[PDB]
Amino acid sequence: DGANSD
Amino acid sequence: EVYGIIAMQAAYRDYDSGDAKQDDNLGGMQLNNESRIGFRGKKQFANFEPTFIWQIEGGYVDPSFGGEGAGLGERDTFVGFESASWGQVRLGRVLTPMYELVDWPASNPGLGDVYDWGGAIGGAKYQDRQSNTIRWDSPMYADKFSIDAAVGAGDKAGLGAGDDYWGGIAAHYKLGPLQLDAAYEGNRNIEAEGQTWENNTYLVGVQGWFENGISFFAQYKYMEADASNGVNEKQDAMSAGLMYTTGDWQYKLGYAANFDLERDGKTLSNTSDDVVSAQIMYFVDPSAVLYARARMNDFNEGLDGLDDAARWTSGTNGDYNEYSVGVEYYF
Amino acid sequence: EVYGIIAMQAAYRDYDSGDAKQDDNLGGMQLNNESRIGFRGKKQFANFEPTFIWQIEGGYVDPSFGGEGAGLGERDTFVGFESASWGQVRLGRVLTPMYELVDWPASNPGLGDVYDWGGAIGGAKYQDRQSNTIRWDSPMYADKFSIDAAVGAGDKAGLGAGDDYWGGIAAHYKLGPLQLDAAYEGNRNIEAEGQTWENNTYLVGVQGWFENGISFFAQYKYMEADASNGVNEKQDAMSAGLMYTTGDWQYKLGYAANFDLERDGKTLSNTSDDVVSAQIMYFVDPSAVLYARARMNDFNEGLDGLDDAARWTSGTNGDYNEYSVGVEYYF
Amino acid sequence: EVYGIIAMQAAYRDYDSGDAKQDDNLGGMQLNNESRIGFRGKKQFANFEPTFIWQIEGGYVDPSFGGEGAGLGERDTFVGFESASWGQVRLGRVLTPMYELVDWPASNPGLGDVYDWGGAIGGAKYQDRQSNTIRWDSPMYADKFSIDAAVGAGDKAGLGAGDDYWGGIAAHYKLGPLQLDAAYEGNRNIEAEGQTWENNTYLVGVQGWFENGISFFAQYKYMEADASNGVNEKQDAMSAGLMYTTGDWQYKLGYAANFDLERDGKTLSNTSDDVVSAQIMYFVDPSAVLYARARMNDFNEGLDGLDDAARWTSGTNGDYNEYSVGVEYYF
Amino acid sequence: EVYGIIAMQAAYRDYDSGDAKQDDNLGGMQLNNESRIGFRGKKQFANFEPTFIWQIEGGYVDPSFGGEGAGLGERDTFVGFESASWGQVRLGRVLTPMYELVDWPASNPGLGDVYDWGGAIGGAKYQDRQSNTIRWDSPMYADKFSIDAAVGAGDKAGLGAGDDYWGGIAAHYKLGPLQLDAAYEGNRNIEAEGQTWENNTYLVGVQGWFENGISFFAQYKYMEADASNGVNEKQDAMSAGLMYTTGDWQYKLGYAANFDLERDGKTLSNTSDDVVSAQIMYFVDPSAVLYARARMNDFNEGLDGLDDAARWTSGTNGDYNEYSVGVEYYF
Amino acid sequence: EVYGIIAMQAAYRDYDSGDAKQDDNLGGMQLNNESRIGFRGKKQFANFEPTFIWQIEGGYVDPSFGGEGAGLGERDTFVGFESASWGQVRLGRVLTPMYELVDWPASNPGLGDVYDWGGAIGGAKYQDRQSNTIRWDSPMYADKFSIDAAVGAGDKAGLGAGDDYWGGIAAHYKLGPLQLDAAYEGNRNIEAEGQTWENNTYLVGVQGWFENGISFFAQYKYMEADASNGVNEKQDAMSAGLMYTTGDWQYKLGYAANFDLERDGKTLSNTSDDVVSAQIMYFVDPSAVLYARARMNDFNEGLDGLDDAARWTSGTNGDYNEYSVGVEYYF
Amino acid sequence: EVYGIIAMQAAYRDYDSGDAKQDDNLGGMQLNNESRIGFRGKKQFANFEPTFIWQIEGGYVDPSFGGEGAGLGERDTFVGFESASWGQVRLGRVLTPMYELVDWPASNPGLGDVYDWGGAIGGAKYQDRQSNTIRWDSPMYADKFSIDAAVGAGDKAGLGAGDDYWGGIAAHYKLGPLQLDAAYEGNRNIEAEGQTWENNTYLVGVQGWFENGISFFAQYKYMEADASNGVNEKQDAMSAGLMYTTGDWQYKLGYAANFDLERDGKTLSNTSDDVVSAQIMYFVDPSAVLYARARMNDFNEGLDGLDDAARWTSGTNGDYNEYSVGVEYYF
Ligand code: NA
Ligand code: NA
Ligand code: NA
Ligand code: NA
Ligand code: NA
Ligand code: NA
Ligand code: NA
Ligand code: NA
Ligand code: NA
Ligand code: NA
Ligand code: NA
Ligand code: NA
Ligand code: NA
Ligand code: NA
Repeated sequence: DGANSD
Repeated sequence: EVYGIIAMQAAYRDYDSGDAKQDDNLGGMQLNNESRIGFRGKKQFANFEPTFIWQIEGGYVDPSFGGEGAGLGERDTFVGFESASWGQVRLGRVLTPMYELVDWPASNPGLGDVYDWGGAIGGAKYQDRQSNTIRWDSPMYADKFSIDAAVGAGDKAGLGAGDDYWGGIAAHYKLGPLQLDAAYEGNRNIEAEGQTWENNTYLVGVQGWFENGISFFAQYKYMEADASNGVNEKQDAMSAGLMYTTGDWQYKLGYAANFDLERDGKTLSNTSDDVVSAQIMYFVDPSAVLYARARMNDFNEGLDGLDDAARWTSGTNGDYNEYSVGVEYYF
Repeated sequence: EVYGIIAMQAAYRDYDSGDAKQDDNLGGMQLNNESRIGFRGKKQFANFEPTFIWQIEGGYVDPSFGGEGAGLGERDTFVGFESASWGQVRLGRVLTPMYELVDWPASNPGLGDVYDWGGAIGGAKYQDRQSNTIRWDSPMYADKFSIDAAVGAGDKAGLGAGDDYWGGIAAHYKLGPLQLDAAYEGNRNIEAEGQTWENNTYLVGVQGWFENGISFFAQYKYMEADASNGVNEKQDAMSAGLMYTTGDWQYKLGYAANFDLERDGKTLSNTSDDVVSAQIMYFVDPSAVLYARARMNDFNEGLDGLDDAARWTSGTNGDYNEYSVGVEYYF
Repeated sequence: EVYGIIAMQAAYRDYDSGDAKQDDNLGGMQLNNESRIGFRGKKQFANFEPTFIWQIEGGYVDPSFGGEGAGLGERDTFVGFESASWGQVRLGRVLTPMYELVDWPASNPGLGDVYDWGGAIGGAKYQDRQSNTIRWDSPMYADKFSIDAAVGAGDKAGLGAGDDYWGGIAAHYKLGPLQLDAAYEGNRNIEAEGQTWENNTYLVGVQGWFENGISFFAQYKYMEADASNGVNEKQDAMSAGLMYTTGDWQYKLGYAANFDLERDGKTLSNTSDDVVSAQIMYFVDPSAVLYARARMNDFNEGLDGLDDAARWTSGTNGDYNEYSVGVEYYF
Repeated sequence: EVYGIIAMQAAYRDYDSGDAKQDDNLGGMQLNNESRIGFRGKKQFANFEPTFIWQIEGGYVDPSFGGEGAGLGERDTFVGFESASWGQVRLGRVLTPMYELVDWPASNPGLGDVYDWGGAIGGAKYQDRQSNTIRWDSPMYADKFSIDAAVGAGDKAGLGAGDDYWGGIAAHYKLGPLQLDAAYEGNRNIEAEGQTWENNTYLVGVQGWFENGISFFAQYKYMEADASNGVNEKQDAMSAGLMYTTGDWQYKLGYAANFDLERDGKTLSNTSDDVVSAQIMYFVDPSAVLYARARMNDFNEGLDGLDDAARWTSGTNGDYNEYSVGVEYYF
Repeated sequence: EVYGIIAMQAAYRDYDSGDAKQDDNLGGMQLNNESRIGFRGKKQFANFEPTFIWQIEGGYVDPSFGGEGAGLGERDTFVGFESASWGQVRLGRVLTPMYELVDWPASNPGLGDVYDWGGAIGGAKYQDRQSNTIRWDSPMYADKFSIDAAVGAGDKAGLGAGDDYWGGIAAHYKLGPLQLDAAYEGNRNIEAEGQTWENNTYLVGVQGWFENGISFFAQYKYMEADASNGVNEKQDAMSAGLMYTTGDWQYKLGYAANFDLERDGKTLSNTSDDVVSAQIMYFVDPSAVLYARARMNDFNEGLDGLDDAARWTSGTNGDYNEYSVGVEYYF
Repeated sequence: EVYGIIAMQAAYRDYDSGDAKQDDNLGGMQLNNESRIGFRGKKQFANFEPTFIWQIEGGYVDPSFGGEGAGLGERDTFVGFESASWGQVRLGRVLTPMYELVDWPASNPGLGDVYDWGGAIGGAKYQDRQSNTIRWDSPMYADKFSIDAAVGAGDKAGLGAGDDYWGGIAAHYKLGPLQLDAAYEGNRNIEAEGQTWENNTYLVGVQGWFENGISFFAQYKYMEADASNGVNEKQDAMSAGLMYTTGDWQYKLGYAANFDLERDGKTLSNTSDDVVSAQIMYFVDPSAVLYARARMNDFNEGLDGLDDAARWTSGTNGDYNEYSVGVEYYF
């Protein structure tokens, strides 16, 4: 789970 | 107790970014090692009726596009108390009531680039796993219906660099073989793009598991956002999956999409994403699965934020296809 | 063996720094998750009488004002040998005999901003947890008095980026219900502000525990510092606490202050810090505590270093008060 | 299972780099704390005959020249399958078949500065423990002969920042008291020094253990490299060690050398390094060793790469000698 | 003597306010007749050295957006004394030292909506023409340097409905072809928005006239404001103009802007204004000019005061453009 | 009469397109032979007062990136009539009133890739040299002000494959050492990308020449376009150059940029280009110049048209820098 | 046989068109009398195995917004043949496979203004009831699945004023308590807006009735159209309803929407409709129902067709709400 934002 | 998920994925990605060298760099074969270790325990304090609970989960030990090594605490890490009557509260780093539904069932298989952290809206559509959080999970009242509720500090506030905060709520109703899902999250005081944002996201969804071997999920996601200069932004999304489970095999078809973003009532062209995904899974053991997966990501073409710079999205790196096999083992 | 300290503190910080935006950023509610996991063991080697000991302790998994995730090795992690007559020797990463007394009892409750890493003196007043260290802990001779002694490399030397080094010594003496403590630490070859410093810190203190339930500590700390261009710095500090433990409760009052810094004999005005703190602690279980705490930090008003630039202190960010509740559980 | 190696080395280095300050910074006493914790397991899947294996090993918790703390996943961390019939398959982060012989036996004692990551060739001589790797280790056929074979992505490809990749193979044959060894590695699409390289390394070596207590190893290494603008580099290296083990004692003499690099047929002056090393080891317990070690490193005096800038080597930081004692304990 | 300025402006305004009807009402063709008649005289009293001076100037006889008719006394109207040695003192209705520079040169051509009475700050940035004022004008000492200084009652105090008051000072220094300008004004006891304000405004500026016909001005305006409930406000502004005079023509390009308002350290988004303006002027006679002018005003989009209602600004009515020709005649 | 321009430019291009092979193909040393021969004449008809004029100009005889050889008529080729009273009328193939200003001075030196045919807008921002054209050139009324006016057939209409057409007008005003420039062009019935476009382009600019040897030009370009499916596009551009002329030498700095394109209110990210250019020119003879030139082009990253296919721009081939020396001789 | 539906609806409409009087005319209370009489028969011809069937149904005798009076033949009116083995063929005036699914279940309750004849697409999305139609209805093969297939002349062809025609097919599948619906229709040679169109509509849908009293339907509609001048249009719509039936009561919630129309790749802003509807129905008799219903229609804001004139939609007349009671009786 979680993201990869930037 | 020590626990883990041993999870390995061999993924080949074919990119179409408009830059040759970039296609060569981003694409190729990688190992995506999402294995993680955790420690957790309960404790009945002598002078407190609710039982003490705690967990420390590590991060992915070697994900794709990243270096090796994960620290303890990168994933769900918390303290809390739980009771039979009123459920459990958790303090620390947890999933948002909304995000848990965005991630499972709606981000599997490989729908996350579009539906999880994809999308073009400004501000913060929702959090995904936040530190500085208090979260309440009610029991399954009447073994039919449950509530998840949380408030927490924001990303910048957790560094002493801001005053963002957020609250969220989610509810589920069991109806025979169906599960109805509804969720909301509102983020406040978000500093980004030279503005201060407020976000409001809404989600409705259904899950079904049937004795005939068919199971499905579908979600509709509505995100609004408001900047401090009067600009309003809107984007909608959806995700659905269709599954046939026979014997030791699961056929799964997945589709997810973000639709055109609206800025101040004007539709922005080509700000949409969608992904189509197919997956064959083998229940190799009651505690493990093998799987093969192929997916197609079609991303937006880009958009400017409110600071006259490009706003990052999951499409910035370009459209791509991915073919993968993998293993997941739980202990 | 595996061991852990599960520690969560919900702390509200109210800043009054002279900038309302900065006050909003630094202040607010945060969760300070100081939970850590460690591994340790003993082992009797067949061909060596003194017993082998080792420990590897993890860092705080999610502190306030910081990101999530901590590695193994961030806290006390060492190898060493122990014998009944001559004590234990440890090589690796451990606290210096000086720091261990500044930390306990003198930094509790919430006095650390002033008495731990606070102060305006230049160079390196003392180390805290230090790698590349050898430390000897004497036994409690005659059940009356103990010695702690260590030498080690400095912060820069541990990267091959300096030749700093340090030594320290501390002693404890039991006199009925009182324990007298004295400590020294000298840091050498400290590169800062374009100079090369020598630090020498001296500490004496008393702790008492009485059968009537009152407990107290009091310490006086004296820091001298010498830059390589001839400047001399001196700063005095103090810390004291008074606590009453009755039944399942400990009421605690704490006060600590550093007094105005003296550079080349001139005391610099308004460079003093002090903190007052109140803490209610509840022994919720033999292995855990609950607590609520309030403290007021009034920091120094600023000073320049020897490069005519501002010198960082714990006051750089501004005065603040803190209200907090918390839990700590050991296993 | 949880397993660990508790490994501490106190090592003093006296450098001779041509700069007094540089000699001062890099030299001195340091602790090389290579302790590490790992998790490991097997599992018999219900619907797959070969046993599933996995391991997650943490990194060095506090090595010399580095800060404290290591994550889970930094060392051998993988999933895989094994069968008695065809050996073992491993996916993840493992040693390359070439590197495994370079490291053991040929890099011990303290020969690594020269024979492991030393050398002047351009590109990448071989990888040492690489993520995104699939590796087959065959069983020991006829209790005599084994094969190691692996392919994997390169350093830059593992970040989505390249298309580097590599393949390698190694073989061993046991012949009474001697074992003959051969290894190969080819690295491709290596982007460095403004060019793109192909590397090819070959290794042959012998190990011997005798009933009278003499043991030895000897290795010869040949590395070729070709840039995309036609430049060719070639370099020779060797490694040997001789040991007499009597009772609780192992005496070791070690030697390794790189010879002058040849670029476009031209031998480059002073591109050779060598190390001579002697080590005394004590088997203090079935699970631990104590050791004292001294070694002298004579490094190359410098060379420029194909961008007319200095090419980094293990000699860049200067020649140095090292005296060290240490302990390693396994559990 | 009787004197007048005969000044007529035909202006077409196109508003862009976000409301149709409002664009209809506020916009259109209008005649803005700023003609005014005045009387003034001097008198040398027999028993008093400084010469008595007095003036009574009428208001605009039919400005745009207003009805027709003006009283005698609406503009600069005063008594005073003047001497060659110490300058002149004026009691009555006069411009404040600060305002006079804001108006000229900094509000021409058509820069007034932004730089004259525009801006978002609370309280009262400055007075303009103020009754109940005493103002001293020093002579041009050494034909090089001059002072303007004034104190006066505030808008509410002049009706017996308050105790607001203010003081201000301005200076000019001639440096060859340049004139350096600085001005300050402080208003006190300003009752607005349920609070009591203090404003402090500062100004620096330069003017130049060059022998080839180039002239320019540029000013920087700094506005501070402090409410009695602890709120602090800050806004910066600027104005600049470029001029070429040859023969019977003057070309003028003008720009001015207010920047976003900063409240309690936090910047408010899009509380900035700016105006661009071009004007062509024909010197039709030594006593008159004809002129054509076009300008575009982009105003802030709105903001609330400290009573949570919209705070009126120069933008409240909406952005607009204006094209105008006009005539001015002096006698 | 015969006339010619003998023009040779030796130019090196270094490309950065994202593909090394393409970078190698497009880049390298080339000779750009822009020589052309022409014929022209006047003739006074016996029965027509205005003087008959005609010209036939050949194309570049060997431009870079093209094959050798050019025909008579590829450049300015026309008939027309002249009178001292009403100027000159030309029928045939001429530069459009706008393009003539785009090219000179605004495309020199080497700003043409950005400012001439660069840009992303759909349809046709303007024609450049256009056949099937009628163009009127007014005299310099009052030696101050002139008009250029033209109407003509479109690219497809001149092949009988469409009904595109265009009109354009430009005006120049002398203001001492300045020349004011305003131009407009409208193209209609333009078929592209499956749509039918209308373009409207506007330009304002100023050029100045000063007696001390400084000269400059500055231009601002505004292009809007409307497709038949209702899509509207808007893009801005600018170009400016600064020159110091001393003796036999002219120093030149040039800059031009296109800004991000606007489609239906959406800004398209990274569709802006810009170029900086430096040039030294030698007046080798009253009829010839030598020059050296260096320039850097930063192009847009691509965009799709309204047929969902890539829209060609001068950025299609990739960013590049250019170093060049050249000669031009007029006879 | 004589048969009838006696049906009266009392409906109050409140309009919001932006024009009073327009709101006043369209709004108010009306009676919508959809009562109708029909005659039917079966007949076994002596010399033809399939049974002859025929029907003649009259129209609504007095609908709202229309005059009184209906003839025989305005609704489903046909001759045909039926067989147990292959189903029935009908010639005459019938519902098209597709319209039947749009009308029932998807246009109830009061969803028709949006989902039936609503929509902005040009051409003819589908036919509804059409003359000159032959329609085949398959039997329910295996008590699971049925096929509907029909072809017919178009609206203009039935008056001898055109050559339009159409074909369509629909299929139904029983899956336990669910019915899956899929349908298609294509219209050809459709003359409108000065063009000749082809339309293609696709629909998928699901209906469910469950033993616990809940029933639901959901439909997805995708309409494409292509003009003879090459313009292409696309539009989406959907419809869903939720029903809980307990005893003599039915609660119904209905929602339908058409989404923004896409023309030649451009999204047309505000060309979407949606309606939400609630209905309470009382089963007043085995042959009759009473009902009360409320709905909200929010229609599109307008669009022009391909003749540059407004294209008529159900939104032309304005937004409105409707509150209504009604009765239906069958005999
Ligand atoms: Na990786
Ligand atoms: Na976050
Ligand atoms: Na829950
Ligand atoms: Na904060
Ligand atoms: Na001790
Ligand atoms: Na270290
Ligand atoms: Na590597
Ligand atoms: Na092996
Ligand atoms: Na790659
Ligand atoms: Na006033
Ligand atoms: Na004055
Ligand atoms: Na050529
Ligand atoms: Na053309
Ligand atoms: Na049917």
